[PDB]
Amino acid sequence: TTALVCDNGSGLVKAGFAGDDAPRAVFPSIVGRPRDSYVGDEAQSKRGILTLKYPIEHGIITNWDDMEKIWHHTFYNELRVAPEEHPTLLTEAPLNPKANREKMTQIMFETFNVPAMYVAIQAVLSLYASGRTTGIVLDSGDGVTHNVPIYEGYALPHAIMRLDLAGRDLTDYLMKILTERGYSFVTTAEREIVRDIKEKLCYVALDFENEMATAASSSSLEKSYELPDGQVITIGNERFRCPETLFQPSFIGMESAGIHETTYNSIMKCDIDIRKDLYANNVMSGGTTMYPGIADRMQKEITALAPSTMKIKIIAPPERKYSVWIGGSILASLSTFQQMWITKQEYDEAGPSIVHRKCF
Ligand SMILES: CO[C@@H](C[C@@H]1OC(=O)C[C@@H](O)C[C@H](O)CC(=O)[C@H](C)[C@H](OC)c2coc(n2)-c2coc(n2)-c2coc(n2)/C=C/CC[C@H]1C)[C@@H](C)CCC(=O)[C@H](C)[C@@H](C/C=C/N(C)CO)OC
Ligand SMILES: Nc1ncnc2c1ncn2[C@@H]1O[C@H](COP(=O)(O)OP(=O)(O)OP(=O)(O)O)[C@@H](O)[C@H]1O
Ligand SMILES: OC[C@H]1O[C@@](CO)(O[C@H]2O[C@H](CO)[C@@H](O)[C@H](O)[C@H]2O)[C@@H](O)[C@@H]1O
Ligand SMILES: [Ca+2]
Repeated sequence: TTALVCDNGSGLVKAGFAGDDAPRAVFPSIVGRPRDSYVGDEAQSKRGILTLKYPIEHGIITNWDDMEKIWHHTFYNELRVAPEEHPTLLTEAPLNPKANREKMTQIMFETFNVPAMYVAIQAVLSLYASGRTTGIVLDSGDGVTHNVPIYEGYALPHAIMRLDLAGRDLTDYLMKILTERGYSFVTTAEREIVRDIKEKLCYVALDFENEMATAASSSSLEKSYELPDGQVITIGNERFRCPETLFQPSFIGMESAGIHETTYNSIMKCDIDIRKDLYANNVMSGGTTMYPGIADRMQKEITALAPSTMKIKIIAPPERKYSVWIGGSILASLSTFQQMWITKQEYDEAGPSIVHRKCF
């Protein structure tokens, strides 16, 4: 038998088969209803007759009726499998409410009739995909950012930090900046154009002030992008002002510490005797960690916060848009993991609360 791995994010579903090197299906975590439903790309295509909703909000499932539709679409339309034939590994956000873990479990067993299931913490899987069982993950997607310190294979929940700022906020900030300059981006469709601009042209400045001065004094940082309507937008300092928000959340009116500060704060909540190992094993995960320059910037910023002699290493895998999924693919493949699945037999005996005993 082959296990399935489903990694449900705020913006994108990543799904596939355990042992594969990448998710076979990657599509928007969007459900559209009329007035029975459409999912993902098809929903965006018919946005004019549908109300488009994201069932996961800052990494937490909030619309359960729509979430069930995403799962159904994943199994039957994208993967084209019979879920009753496959153990299924799902993922969850750090600090996911217990009730939600139970609900995921109930749905998978009673609606989809999976033979076995497990729910793993996303950041933990990313660490595994880097070949590590100890380290600190910065996981930043479309909806939420977490710092998750992990020791001997398990997250340290009391030291987890959360920032409700991630890729969609960065897209929205870029939309705002560009709209102010006279290129109106407001609709959901226009958001997808600006998302593309962000992904292609933005980067993290090593020294934000220095970069601002460079952009003020030359055209060396300008890049152009042709819109669907044929307008050519040129941006310079917007390229690095947009992701600077991760380090300076006040750019969008948030009072939160930036991601370097949250990384440091998380390390300082951990056992003093493991901090050295965390500093030497900072792993970046998620689409919002893809900006050029981000690892060098984080290296600089953590170096300024940490003790002077501390060895600091930032690991930024090329495949890190999919590190969570890949870590799942690895885990669900292992012989040592097969006794860890929750079986339907165990579920039929114990009910949804078995998830708390079997999954952490
Ligand atoms: C970090 O150790 C992992 C296991 C070893 O795998 C690795 O080290 C992964 C590296 O090889 C990745 C590399 O650095 C980069 C990579 O290899 C790349 C990312 C590469 O890109 C092309 C890639 C993409 O997909 C894959 N590789 C892929 C998919 O399947 C596999 N690889 C695969 C399936 O089986 C294996 N590999 C087995 C590998 C042997 C080593 C494992 C014992 C890890 C999953 C082990 C986890 C544990 O032991 C847990 C503590 C224990 C209990 C569970 C605890 N929790 C769930 C806690 O929350 O698990 C049973
Ligand atoms: N090259 C890139 N540069 C900047 N951002 C990128 C890049 N590639 C993808 N992104 C952003 O990454 C986000 C998607 O990342 P990912 O799939 O990790 O998030 P998710 O799992 O859907 O959300 P979350 O983990 O927040 O629930 C989107 O905001 C997307 O625009
Ligand atoms: O600087 C970080 C990172 O951004 C990239 C573009 O992705 O380069 C930008 O920044 C450089 C430093 O100012 C500029 O020289 C370059 O022209 C600009 O695009 C990456 O090359 C770099 O790693
Ligand atoms: Ca995610």
